[PDB]
Amino acid sequence: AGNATEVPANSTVLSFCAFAVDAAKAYKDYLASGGQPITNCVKMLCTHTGTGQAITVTPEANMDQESFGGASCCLYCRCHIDHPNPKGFCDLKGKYVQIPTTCANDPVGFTLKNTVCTVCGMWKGYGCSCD
Amino acid sequence: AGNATEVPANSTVLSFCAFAVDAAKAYKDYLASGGQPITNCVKMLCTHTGTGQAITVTPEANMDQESFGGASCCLYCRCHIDHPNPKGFCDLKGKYVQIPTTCANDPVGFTLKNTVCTVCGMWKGYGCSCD
Amino acid sequence: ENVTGLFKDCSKVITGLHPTQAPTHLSVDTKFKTEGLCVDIPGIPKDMTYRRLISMMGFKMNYQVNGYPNMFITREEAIRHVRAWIGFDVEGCHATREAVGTNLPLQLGFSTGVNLVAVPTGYVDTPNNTDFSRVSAKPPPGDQFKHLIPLMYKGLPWNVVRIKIVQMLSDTLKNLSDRVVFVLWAHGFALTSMKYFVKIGPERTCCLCDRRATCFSTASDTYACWHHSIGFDYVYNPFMIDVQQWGFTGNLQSNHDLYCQVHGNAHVASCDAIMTRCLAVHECFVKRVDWTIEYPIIGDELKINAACRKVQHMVVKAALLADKFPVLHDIGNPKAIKCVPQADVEWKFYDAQPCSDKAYKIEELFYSYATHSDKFTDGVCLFWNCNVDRYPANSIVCRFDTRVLSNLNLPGCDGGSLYVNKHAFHTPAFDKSAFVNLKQLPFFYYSDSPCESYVPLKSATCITRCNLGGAVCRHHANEYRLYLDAYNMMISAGFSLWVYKQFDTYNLWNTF
Amino acid sequence: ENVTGLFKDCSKVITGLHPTQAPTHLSVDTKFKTEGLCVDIPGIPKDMTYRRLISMMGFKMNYQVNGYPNMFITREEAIRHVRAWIGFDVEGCHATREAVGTNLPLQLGFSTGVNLVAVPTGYVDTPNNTDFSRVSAKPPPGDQFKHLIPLMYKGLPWNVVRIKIVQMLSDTLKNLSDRVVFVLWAHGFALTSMKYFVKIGPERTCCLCDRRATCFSTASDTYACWHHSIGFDYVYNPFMIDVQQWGFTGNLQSNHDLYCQVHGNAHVASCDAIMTRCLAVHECFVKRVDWTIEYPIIGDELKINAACRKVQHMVVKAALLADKFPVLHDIGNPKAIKCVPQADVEWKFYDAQPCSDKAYKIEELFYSYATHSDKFTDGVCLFWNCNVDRYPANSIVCRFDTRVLSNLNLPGCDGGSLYVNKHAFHTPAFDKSAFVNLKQLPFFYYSDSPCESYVPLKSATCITRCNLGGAVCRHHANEYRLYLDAYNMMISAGFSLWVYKQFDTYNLWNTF
Amino acid sequence: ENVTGLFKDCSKVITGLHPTQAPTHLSVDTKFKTEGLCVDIPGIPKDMTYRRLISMMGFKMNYQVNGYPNMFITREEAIRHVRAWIGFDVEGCHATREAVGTNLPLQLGFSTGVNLVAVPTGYVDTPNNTDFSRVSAKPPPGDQFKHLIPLMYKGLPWNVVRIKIVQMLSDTLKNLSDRVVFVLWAHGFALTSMKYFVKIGPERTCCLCDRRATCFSTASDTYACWHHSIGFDYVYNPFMIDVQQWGFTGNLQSNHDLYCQVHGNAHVASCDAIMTRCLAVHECFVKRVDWTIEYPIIGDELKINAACRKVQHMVVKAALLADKFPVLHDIGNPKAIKCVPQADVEWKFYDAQPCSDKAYKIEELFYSYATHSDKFTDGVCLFWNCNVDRYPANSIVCRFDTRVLSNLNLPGCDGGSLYVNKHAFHTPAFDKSAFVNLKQLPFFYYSDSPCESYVPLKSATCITRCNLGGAVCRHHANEYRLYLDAYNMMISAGFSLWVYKQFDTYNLWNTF
RNA sequence: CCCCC
RNA sequence: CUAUUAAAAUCACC
RNA sequence: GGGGAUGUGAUUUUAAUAG
RNA sequence: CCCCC
RNA sequence: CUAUUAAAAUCACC
RNA sequence: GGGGAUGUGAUUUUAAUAG
Ligand SMILES: [Mg+2]
Ligand SMILES: [Mg+2]
Ligand SMILES: [Mg+2]
Ligand SMILES: [Mg+2]
Ligand SMILES: [Mg+2]
Ligand SMILES: [Zn+2]
Ligand SMILES: [Zn+2]
Ligand SMILES: [Zn+2]
Ligand SMILES: [Zn+2]
Ligand SMILES: [Zn+2]
Ligand SMILES: [Zn+2]
Ligand SMILES: [Zn+2]
Ligand SMILES: [Zn+2]
Ligand SMILES: [Zn+2]
Ligand SMILES: [Zn+2]
Ligand SMILES: [Zn+2]
Ligand SMILES: [Zn+2]
Ligand SMILES: [Zn+2]
Repeated sequence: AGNATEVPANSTVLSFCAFAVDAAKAYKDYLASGGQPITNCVKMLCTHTGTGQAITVTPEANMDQESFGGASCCLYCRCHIDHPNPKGFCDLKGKYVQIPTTCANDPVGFTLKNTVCTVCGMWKGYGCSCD
Repeated sequence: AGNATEVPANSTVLSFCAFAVDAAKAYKDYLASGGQPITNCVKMLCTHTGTGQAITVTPEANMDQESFGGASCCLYCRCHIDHPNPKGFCDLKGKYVQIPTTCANDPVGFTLKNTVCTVCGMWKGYGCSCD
Repeated sequence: ENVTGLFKDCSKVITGLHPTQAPTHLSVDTKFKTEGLCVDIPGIPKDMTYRRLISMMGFKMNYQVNGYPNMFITREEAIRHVRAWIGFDVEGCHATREAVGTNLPLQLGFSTGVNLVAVPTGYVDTPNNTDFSRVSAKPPPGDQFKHLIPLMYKGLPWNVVRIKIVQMLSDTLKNLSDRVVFVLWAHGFALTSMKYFVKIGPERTCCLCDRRATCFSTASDTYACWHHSIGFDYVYNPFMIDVQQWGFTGNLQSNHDLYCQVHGNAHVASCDAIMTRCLAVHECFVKRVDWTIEYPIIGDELKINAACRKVQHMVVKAALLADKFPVLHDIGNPKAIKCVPQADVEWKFYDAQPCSDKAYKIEELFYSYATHSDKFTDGVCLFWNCNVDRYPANSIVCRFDTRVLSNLNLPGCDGGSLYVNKHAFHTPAFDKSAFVNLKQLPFFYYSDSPCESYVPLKSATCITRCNLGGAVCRHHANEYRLYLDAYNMMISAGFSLWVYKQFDTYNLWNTF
Repeated sequence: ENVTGLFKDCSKVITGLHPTQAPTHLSVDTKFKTEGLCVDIPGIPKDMTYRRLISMMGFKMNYQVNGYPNMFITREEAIRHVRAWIGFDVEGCHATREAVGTNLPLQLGFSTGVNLVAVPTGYVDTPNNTDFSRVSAKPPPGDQFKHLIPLMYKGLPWNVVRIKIVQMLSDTLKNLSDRVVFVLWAHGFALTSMKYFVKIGPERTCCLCDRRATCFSTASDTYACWHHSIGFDYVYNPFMIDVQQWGFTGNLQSNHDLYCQVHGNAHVASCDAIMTRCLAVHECFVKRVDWTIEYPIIGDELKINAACRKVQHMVVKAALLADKFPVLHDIGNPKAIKCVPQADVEWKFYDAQPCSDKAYKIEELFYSYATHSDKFTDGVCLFWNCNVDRYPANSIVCRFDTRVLSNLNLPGCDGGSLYVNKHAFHTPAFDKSAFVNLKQLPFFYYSDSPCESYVPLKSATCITRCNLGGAVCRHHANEYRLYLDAYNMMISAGFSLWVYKQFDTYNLWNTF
Repeated sequence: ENVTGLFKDCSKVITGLHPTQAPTHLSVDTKFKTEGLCVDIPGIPKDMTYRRLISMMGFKMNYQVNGYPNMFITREEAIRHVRAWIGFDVEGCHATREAVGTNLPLQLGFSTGVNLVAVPTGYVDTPNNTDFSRVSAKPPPGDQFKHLIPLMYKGLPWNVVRIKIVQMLSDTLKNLSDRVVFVLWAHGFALTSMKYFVKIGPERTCCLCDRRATCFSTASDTYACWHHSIGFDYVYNPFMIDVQQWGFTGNLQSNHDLYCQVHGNAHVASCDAIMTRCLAVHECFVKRVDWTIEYPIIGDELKINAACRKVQHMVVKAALLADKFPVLHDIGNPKAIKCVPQADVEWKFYDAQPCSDKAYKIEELFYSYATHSDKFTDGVCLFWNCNVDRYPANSIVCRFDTRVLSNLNLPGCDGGSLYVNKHAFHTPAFDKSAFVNLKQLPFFYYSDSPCESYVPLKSATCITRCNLGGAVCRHHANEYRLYLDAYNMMISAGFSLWVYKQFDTYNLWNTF
C-alpha cells in the first residue's frame, strides 16, 4: 500500500533531521561529521541557456548552473517538518531552484547556507554583482 | 490444477464400481441395495422427432425417448475401467444413445440390462417389433 | 462448489470434450452446453486422437451393499484380526509434462519390509477406451523427497509389481491369518494406490481348498487363499484401518516417536509402514491386557502353554524340595491358584491389580527392584511370566524373550513384542541386565512316582529313584522324554528360565 | 419444524441412519420417511462401522424434580454460599477432520490457579453404544487462541483429569464449605464441560461420615464429602451461577476492567475464572455490607472475635490512662457501645450514617484525610476496623491486613479481600501509606486489678504490681499468658495495630 | 583481492568501521581508505554503541606447531584409536534479525544418545571487546528442519552445555581410552561448534594423577583426565576425523543406507552422529580383520582370553571322550593348533584361506549351510568363534553374542558389534536361528587327573572320582571353583556355548 | 490453518 | 397476521 | 502436486415461500 | 516464515 | 594467457 | 495496515572488465 518515495541511503540523514530541534544546524553538523549529502533530488533536463535567476517558476539556467525542483532542495520539505519561514510557507516548493554546478553535489545544503539578493533575484556571492 | 468432472453424489457409486471385479453386477447390487442412480449425464436438447434407433452417430429420438451422449451412459466409461467387449472398445463412446423416458431416471443402468437387435438397431423389448 | 477430485481430468487441453466421448455433464465445454443441457453442433467434429490423464484420487469406500464386505473395519475387528496387520505407505510422484494435477504411486512399502518401485502409470482417456499407460512424471519438490529421484528410473511394470505384492502378502500371512488388514496412516493416497492392485467383490471361497479367497487372477478368473495363490496378481478382499482417524495431531513420525525409539527413517515407504503398524499396535495393545478377546489357534499353541505349566510345576516343586525355603512369594499372580499344591510352604500371592477375585488373599504389589529391594529377603520370589526391571537374587523367573520372533510373537512397540497365544499380551523389550543376580536354570527332570514297565535311557540328567540302578524303568523313561520335549518346545518358543545361583541337582539327589 | 443444537449429529456423512439404530425421527435417512412415519425397506442394509460425533452443547438444566436439587441457584443463595465460590472457565477446540459442528473442552481453569489440559474427547455414536473416545480436533483459529496450539500435544486422559479436578476441589473446599458453587461467566460451554466430570442426583450423605455428599465414585458406587474423597472422580451435586445473567453487556474482561486492575491475561482458563469470581464478588459484596446475612463457623472465629475485644478493651484503656485524654472521637462505631465502660474521658460516637441505633448519641460522618484532617485534632481518634485513606496522628488503629489469606479471608476485588467472620466484610487493599503518622503498637499487658497467689513469668512487658516485686503472682501470670495468646491469635488473623508515636508504657508503670 | 569466510562481519550496518577499532584493513569504512592505507579524519567520530556479529565458520586447523598436537588425524591413527570414537553432529540456526550470514549451534548430538540444546549464542564485536552473547536466530527454513522449531524456546546457557558435554564424555570414555576422537561427517559446522566447548594447547598431564589431560577448567586453570574431570568445562585436546574425506559422494544417510538398516531418523543430531560413527566403523573394520594392529588392555581382557581357553580345552576334550568321535573338522582355525594336545581322534583344520601358517596342514574353506551342509557329516565340527549362517547338528560352537554391550564390545555396523579384545574383530548380528540344530551346553566340570587331599563342595556337576565318594578332595574342589569362575567370566563376556543335541554328561561318568 | 506427496 | 428457508448486521462464547 | 476444511449459539432486519 | 499493529 | 565482478548449474552442510 | 528478511561454502561453465 502506498508508493515509496525515499532511498535507503537517505534514511540516517532524514531521521536525524526529523527529530532535530534546529534541523539546519543538525544537517550542517551531519555534513561536518563526515556524513553523506542528501541523494535522490529531481534534476531538470534543461539546455543550460537562460537567465541565471535563483528561484523561478520555470527552469532558467546558465551553463555553470543546474536547475532542480525547488521542493526537492528544501531541507524542511525533504524532512516534512515545520518551515522556519513566517506563515510556514516554503519558498522553493512550487518553483525551480538554480544550484551552481560546483555545489550541485549537495543542493540541499546549498539552499541552507546561501541567500538571494531581493532586488536581483540571484544567488548572493555566486552570481550577484549589485555591490 | 485440472478441471473437475464429477459430482459428490456420484463418489460412493463410482468408487465401489472402480474396485469391483464385475462392475455390472456391482452396480446392479448397489441399485438393489437402496443406492441412488448415477447422476450428471449429458442430456441432449433434441426436438424428439426422428427414427428411434438405439445407438446412432447423431441424436435420433422419438417423443417417448431421450438422447444422451453414449460415453456418459457406459458404466465402464463412467468408472474408467476395462470394457468387457472384445478388443476393449466402447460401443457407446463416440455415439448417441436412446433411453426410453420411463427409464431415463437411470440411463447407466438401462444400457447395462438391455441389448439391441442387430438387424433393426433399436432396443429389444421396448421398441423392437421384428419377432 | 459441489465437485470432487475423483476422476478429475488433468490434461493440458484448454477446451472440453464433444457431447459424445464425454463422461459427465461437466466434462463437455461451454461451447456445447445449452440451458443446462447439451446440443450437437454440426460444425465441430469429435476429437479422434487425444490423451487425457484421469486423477484416481478421492475415492470414498463408504458403500453399503448387501452381499459385499466393507473394506474399512472398526477398531474392535482390527484388534480381533491382529496377525493380519500389514502396515502400508506409498510415496508418490507428480505428473508434469502432458498433464498436471494428479499423483502416481512410485514406491509401495509394507511392514514386512519390502519396497516395490513402480513405473509411473496412469489411466489416460482415449477416444475408444481408458488406457492404463505410463505417463510422464516428476518427483515431488522438496529436500525430504530427494531420495525419490533415483527411483524414477528404477521400477518395474505394474504387472510384476502387483504379482510381487501378492507373493509377499501370501508369504507373510499364509500361517498367520486368512485375510489382510492394511494399517494405513492417511487413506487417501493409499486408496489411490490400492486401485492398482486391489479388486473387491462378494465373499468367495478358494478354488483348490475351502479357505476364504484372498487373491484373484485376471488371466484366469479364479480366486485363491494365501496358500494356493501362485501367479495371482490381485488382492481380492483386503480390510483396512486408518490410524489418523483415531484422533491424532501432527504427522506420523511425531506421533510414533512419543512411544517408540527403535523405528525411524521417515518418508521411506517401508519405514513409514512399520511406523504406522507400530503406532497402531501401541494404541490398541500397550495400554493393558484385555481378557475378553480370544484369538484362534494357528498352530502348536496348546502344546506350548501346557508345557509352560508342566515345566513350572516341575521346576518349582524340585527347587522347593531341594532347598526348603521358608516362604515363596508369587509376584504377578492375578488369580490365587498356586503352582505346586503339595508343598509344605506358606504361599503369598502378589499382584498390583487383583483380577476381580473376591478371595483377596492376593496382596497388592507393583514390584520394582529399586524400591522393593528388601521386600522379600529370604525365601524365593516366583516371577513366572512377569516383567520387572530387575530380579532379586533368590528368585525363579520365566521371562519371555521378545527377540525370538515367531508365528505367535509379532513385532510390537518400542522394542517390545506382541505375543499372541489365546490372549495377546504385549511384553516389554527383553533386557538381559535384569538377570545379573540370577543364573540360567539348566535342564533337569525330577519325579517321585514308583515305577515299572526304544533304547534304554542313558542319561545323567534323569533324577529318579529308578536311575540309581544300572537301568531305568520304561515309565520314567517315557515321562522323561515327554518332559524333555515339553522343555524344548517351551524354550524354543522364546521362554528363558532363570534361577538363583545356589540351585544345583545334588539336593534333588538328596531324596534318593 | 423447530430443532435444537443438543445432541446434534456432527459427522460428515451426507446420509441419515436406518430406522433402527437412529435415536430420533430427525436422524432417519430420507429413504425411509413416509407420511411422517418410517418404513422398513428390506433390501437396504444397516451400517455397522459408522462413528458419528454427538454435540454435547445446548444443555438446559431447568428441570423441576422433587428429590433433585437445582444446579443453577439465585444470587441470594450464591451470596449466602460465598465460601464455596470456585470460578470456572473452559477453553475449547473445534472437531475438524471427521466431524464439524461441536467444541471440545481443551483446558479447564478454576479460581484456584489450577489449569488442567485434557485430550480432545467426544461422545461418538457407534452401532452398539455411545463411545466416549478421543476425536480429531484443532485449536480455534485466530490470534487470541494461538497459545492453545501447544496444548493439543500436551493433555491428559479424562479419567485422570476428573480425578485431579475432584482432588483439587476437595483440597480447596474441605475446610471452607460443604458444597461447591461454580461461578461461570457464560454457562453455554461450561455446562458442556461439566458433562465430563459432573453427576447429579438426589441428596446423599458421605459414607464413613454424615456430611453432605459432594463426590461420587464409579469404581464402587459410593458417595463422599470433601474430606473422604480420595480416588473419587465425579462431583456429585455442584451448584452454579451465571454472572452474565446479572445484566452485563460486553466481554468478561471489559466488565472486570471497570472495577479491578489486579487481574488480567484474558483467554487463559484460570485467569478468566479468577476474573469471573472477582466480578461476582464485586457485584455482590463491594457495594455495601449486609448485617442481615450471617455465616456458619469454620473454626477459630469465636476465639478471634473474643481476642479482638480483649485487645480493644486493653489498649483503649491503657492509652487513656497513660495520656489522660480529655476527649475521644470514635469514628465508624456502628453502635453506642464503649470499649471500656468506665472512663473519665468524655466519649463521642461517629459512623457513616446511624447503623441501627436511631438514638442521637451517634453522629454521621464520612472520614477522609483530604477533607476531615484538622477537625478532630483534640484528644484521640479511635479507628477500630474503619478503613480510611490516612489516619491522623492521634489515633489508635486496628486495621485488617488484606494481604493475609486464611480460611476467613477470601480473595476479593481490586486487591481487596472478603474477610468472612460471622458477617462478610469486603475490605479494600492494605497500604502502609495510611500509617505514616503512626507507629506499631508494642505488645504489653496492663493490669491494675486486686491480687491473689505455677511457672514463674520472667517477662518485663507484664505491667502489674506483682511484677514490681521479684515474682509475679499466679493470678496475673496466667492472665498474662491468656492475653498473650489472644494477642497472637489476633495478629495472626491478619489484624495490624497502630498507635500514636508518643505512646509509651512508662506512664502505665507510674500510676501504681 | 581474495577473502575468506572466517570472522566475516555479519551485521546489517551498511558502513564500515573507524581506522581504530577495526580488526583488519577490509573492515575500515571507505571514507578512510586512501592509496591502500587509511587516513585519520578528525571530524568523524568513532561508533561506541555498535554490536557486530562475527561468523565463526571457516576454521582451518592445518597448523604445524612443534609442541602442539594436530586435531585432524589420519585414518590409521583413528583405526588404532577406536575405543575413543565419539560421533558428533550439530544442527544449526540462522541469525535473522540484526545480522545475517552465520549459523549457530542449536543442538549437539553424540554417538551416545545425548542431545544437548543450547541457546543461540554468537561472538559480537563491541567497541571494547568481543562479547559472547545470545543473539537473534531463526530455525532453518524447510520441512526437514521443522522439528528444530520447538528447540528455540528450549535450550541451556552454553556454560551449562559444555559442563554437560565434558561430564558425558568423561562418563563414556573414562574406562575405555585416554582421549576422544570426534567422528565428524562434514567438519565445516562441527569445527564452528567446537569453538564453544573445545580448547587446544601443548600436551599436559592431569592434576592429582599422571594420565593425559583431556579436560580444562577456566575457574582455576587446571587440567584433568576423564576420571578427575568434575566441573571442568572444556575438552582440552580432542582429535577428530572427517568421514566425507574418505571418498564419499552424497548424503550421510545415502551412504549409511548401503551397509546398515538399523539406524535412521536423519537430521536429529544424535542419530546423525550414530550414523557417522557406524559408517566409519563399517569402512574401517567390516572389510577384514587385521592381526597387525594390537590394542591396550582396559581390564579383564587377560582373564577372558584365559577363560575361553580353559573352556575350549575342557568341552572339546569331554565331547570327544563322551562320544568317541573318529574324525574332527575344525572350521575357521587360523593356526595349526589343537585345543587338546593328545587325542585319539584324527584332526583336520580349515579356515578361509591359510592365516599365516603356510604349511599344508590347514585347508582353505568358506563355510555356509546352503552350500557346505552335507560334506562334514561324519564326526564333529568344532566352530570356535567362527560366524556362519547356520551350524550343522554335529557341532561344538562358541559364538559371541553381539547384543551384549561391554567395555570390550562396542557398537558396530548393521546390528553387528566391534568386539575389541587385543585385536578388533567385527562380528555380525547375533541370531538364534543359527542354532536350531543344537542346544545349549550345560555347565560341567570334568577331571580325570591324579588326586591329593577346605569348604566341602556339594555340587553334582563336578565330574571326578573324588565326587563318587562322599566328599570331594581339596585339589578338585578349588579346581572346580576356578573353572566355574572362568566359565561365568566367559559367559558374562558375551560368549554363548552350543553343543549337539545328543550331548550328555553320562558317558563322562562312565569311563572312571 | 491442517494433513498427504 | 402466523410459520419456514436464504442472506446481512450486531452481540456473547471458543 | 493432492486434498480436507474453516467452530457454538442468541437477537434484529431484509427479501421472498407456505398458510 | 518471524515480529509489530 | 592471468586476475576481478555478475549470472547460471551442480554438489555438500544447515 | 507496517516492516525486516530469506543461511554456509566448494567446483565447473558463460559472458564480460582489467592486465
Ligand atoms: Mg509416507
Ligand atoms: Mg470466559
Ligand atoms: Mg475464557
Ligand atoms: Mg551431518
Ligand atoms: Mg545433521
Ligand atoms: Zn520547504
Ligand atoms: Zn543583487
Ligand atoms: Zn464405455
Ligand atoms: Zn429387431
Ligand atoms: Zn486354497
Ligand atoms: Zn515404533
Ligand atoms: Zn521311575
Ligand atoms: Zn466424609
Ligand atoms: Zn479483579
Ligand atoms: Zn497480681
Ligand atoms: Zn586424573
Ligand atoms: Zn548403522
Ligand atoms: Zn580329587
